[PDB]
Amino acid sequence: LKYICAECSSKLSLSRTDAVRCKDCGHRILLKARTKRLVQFEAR
Amino acid sequence: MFEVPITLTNRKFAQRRKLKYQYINYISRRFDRISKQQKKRRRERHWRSVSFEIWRTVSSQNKQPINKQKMTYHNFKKIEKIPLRKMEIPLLHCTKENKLYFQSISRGLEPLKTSTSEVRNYRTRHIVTLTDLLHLNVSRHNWSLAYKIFATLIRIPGVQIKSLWGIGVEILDNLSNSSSGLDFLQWMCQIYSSKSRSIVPPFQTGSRTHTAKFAITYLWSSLINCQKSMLIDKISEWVLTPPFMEDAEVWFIYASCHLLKADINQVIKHIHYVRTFLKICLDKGGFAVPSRLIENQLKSFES
Amino acid sequence: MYKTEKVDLALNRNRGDPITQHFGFGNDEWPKEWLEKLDEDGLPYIGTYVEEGDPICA
Amino acid sequence: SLLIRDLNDDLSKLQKDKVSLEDRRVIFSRLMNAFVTIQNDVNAFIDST
Amino acid sequence: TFIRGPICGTDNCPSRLWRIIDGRRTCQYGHVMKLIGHEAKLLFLKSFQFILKRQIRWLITEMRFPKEFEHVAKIIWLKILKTINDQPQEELKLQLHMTSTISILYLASTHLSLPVYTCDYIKWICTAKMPYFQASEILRIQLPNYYVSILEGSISPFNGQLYNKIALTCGMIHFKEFFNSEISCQGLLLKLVMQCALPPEFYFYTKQVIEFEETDIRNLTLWERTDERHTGRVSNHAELRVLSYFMLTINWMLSFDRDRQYPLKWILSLTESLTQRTTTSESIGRNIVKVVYPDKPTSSDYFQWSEEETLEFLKWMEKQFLPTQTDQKIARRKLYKIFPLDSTHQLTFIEDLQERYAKQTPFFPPARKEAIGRLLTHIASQLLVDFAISKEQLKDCISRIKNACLHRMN
Ligand SMILES: [Zn+2]
Ligand SMILES: [Zn+2]
Repeated sequence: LKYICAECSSKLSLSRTDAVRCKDCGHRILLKARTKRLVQFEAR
Repeated sequence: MFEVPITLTNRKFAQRRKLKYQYINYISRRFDRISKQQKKRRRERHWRSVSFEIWRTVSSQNKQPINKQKMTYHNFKKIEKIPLRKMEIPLLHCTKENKLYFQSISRGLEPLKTSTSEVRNYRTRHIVTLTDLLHLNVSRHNWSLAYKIFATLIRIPGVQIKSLWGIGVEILDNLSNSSSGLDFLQWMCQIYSSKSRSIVPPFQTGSRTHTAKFAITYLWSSLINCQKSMLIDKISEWVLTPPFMEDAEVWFIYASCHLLKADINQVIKHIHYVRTFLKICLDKGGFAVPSRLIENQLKSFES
Repeated sequence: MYKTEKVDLALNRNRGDPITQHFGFGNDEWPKEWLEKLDEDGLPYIGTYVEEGDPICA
Repeated sequence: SLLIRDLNDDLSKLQKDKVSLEDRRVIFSRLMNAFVTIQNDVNAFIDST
Repeated sequence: TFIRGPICGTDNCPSRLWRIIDGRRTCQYGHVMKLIGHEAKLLFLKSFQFILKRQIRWLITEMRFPKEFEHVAKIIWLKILKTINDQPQEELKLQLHMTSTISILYLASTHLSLPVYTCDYIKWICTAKMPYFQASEILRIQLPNYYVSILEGSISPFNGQLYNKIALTCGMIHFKEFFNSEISCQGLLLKLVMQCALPPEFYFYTKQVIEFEETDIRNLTLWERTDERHTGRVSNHAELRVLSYFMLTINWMLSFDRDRQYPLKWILSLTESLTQRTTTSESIGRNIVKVVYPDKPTSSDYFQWSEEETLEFLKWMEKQFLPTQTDQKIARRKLYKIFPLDSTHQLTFIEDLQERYAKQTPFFPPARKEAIGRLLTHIASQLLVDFAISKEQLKDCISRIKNACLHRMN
């Protein structure tokens, strides 16, 4: 579920040529959401 | 009851074309004797020439005097008697209806039923009704419906665009919304002016030598979209753009753009400009006002 | 310090035009190192370290 | 330049050995126009002033 | 670091230029400056069988058929598949035209006693709802053009080709013991009365004349495999005889109401309520069929069309002629998309049926024969386009079976 609605907050995903909008709201503005992945840091 | 914008359903019409042009060959052959296959049809149809702005015709002078009767009953049936049996051979191969058609056209009778009237095609028959309703509605001033017909039609994967005058006058009388008749026309010219037979008379054409109707009509009609004025340097910017030198009509379009822009020494240069393009429009097959009238407007300007 | 950049690939298109460019990956052959910075949508994974020359968009 | 080369072309297709005088005034009018505007374009470059 | 371009300005490569921002440009060594033959029977029968199950999918799904139909179809298509693969020759001699698809669908439906009739199929396919008019429609397989022709050819059902192909299949594998080939008669009567605006008495009228000549026994074979036929057998497809009895009934019944139960006027008002072109799903459909019916007048009928019919037509065109057949392409999707392509109103079937049943509800002199005749001829027209037969076909049948009633009456 890669994206989030900016208005209603419903978590949702898209596909190839899909309605770039919330399937609940119909708001056309979506925030990306982010997934288990390795970023490495030095504690300094 | 209107022309259909589809390739005509096939077999019998083509084999009838065979019988027709084949018999035509045998009769005209023996006729030149007495005066002394898709390809047979092809050579056959082949050896033959294939106050307002009237693109005048070629009138009557320098044409040869006469002829006096060639064809009595006995002499004609002389020419006819043999090629009809040669026809008796492949008539035996064609279908009975086709054979009947050969018999009747060769008697000289003309068939009751059109190619459309005997056609029968299920996607094609539906397209026939679609296109028909287009032409009918456009005749009926029903520009709304007609527009629906046109959009649904052009949707279909079989239709290349003869239908453009339909949409030119369509969006023209529509006035409703969509990027309009001029936009369509200049689109037609921009897409179909670059490398980028049956169907084709002159009102739809190829850009080797004159594409006529749509081009000259967007030309004049755009100069009338300046009659709206009194955009121009645009229209004559893309009338400036193309080389297709046998026009002059775009020379009068050009000089009309300069008369419309002339409605201070700048206005002078525009009036000298139109004065120039009217003569470099005497270059070619003339579009003429008395043109001392053109100049008289130019002196009303010289005020 | 925070900087916000706007990537808008409708920048060229002539008004409500057919869309040429869509965020994501095609099926032709392209680097693959690209997926280190970019998620499947062609947008960058949040949190990613990014230095000059890296992809921020596909 | 092209435009003047055309004025010069129609100008020679006088006789006017025949040929009625007044066109003399109009040809001059067109020539003055050409000279003035080329001279202006040169001035503007050396000169927009 | 690549750009491939600009080979290499060193004639012992040319090896392969990347530019660094400092403009050295650096090269790697390190200068810095077809179709099947003769047994495509197997592929043929696969595109055919595949197209069949495709159509079944559309009719259980979109027509809410029962799932049993499919098994009845595997059985019939199985019987004739087994019969064409009990045949030897490498010369194919099979005709799996589309009429065979529709033939086994109707055959199976009729065993199952479902109240679907040929005109349902004709409507369904001529309105592009049920996919039909293509080989494996534009999107598949490249086959020997001999078989693509064996598909695209014989496509039309429109001269009774469907009745003839269902009887032909009914010979190909035998109707009698294997299946139950009694037509769904009484639902056809209902379909017919509602299709006109006849009051419900005519259901029982025609049902009675039916019982009078037949006692209600109706078969499916007309088979003696041939082309040849010339008497007795214009009229033994049950349906066509049903329509014949229906027509006859109306004529007799109305012309001998010595009671005067049916007014000299209400026959006219019936004719006019039948004639008024109005835009329901049905009549719009019958227009769509009128477009691909072979004979005039019905095409002059498209000539005399109303704006809502044409509109719902273009609707059905953009819906069911996406079931079409067979860079610059998207350039023409945007290119055409440059110029615009451009509380439930109309009523249901039994609504219309009710309302013309009422439009005649005033139930309770020799030129009324005229009203009888024009009503009969309009009804005929609707039947001709709806049941895909000929003027001459119909009148041959109702003529024959009319003499078949006079003979068993005199
Ligand atoms: Zn939402
Ligand atoms: Zn090198």
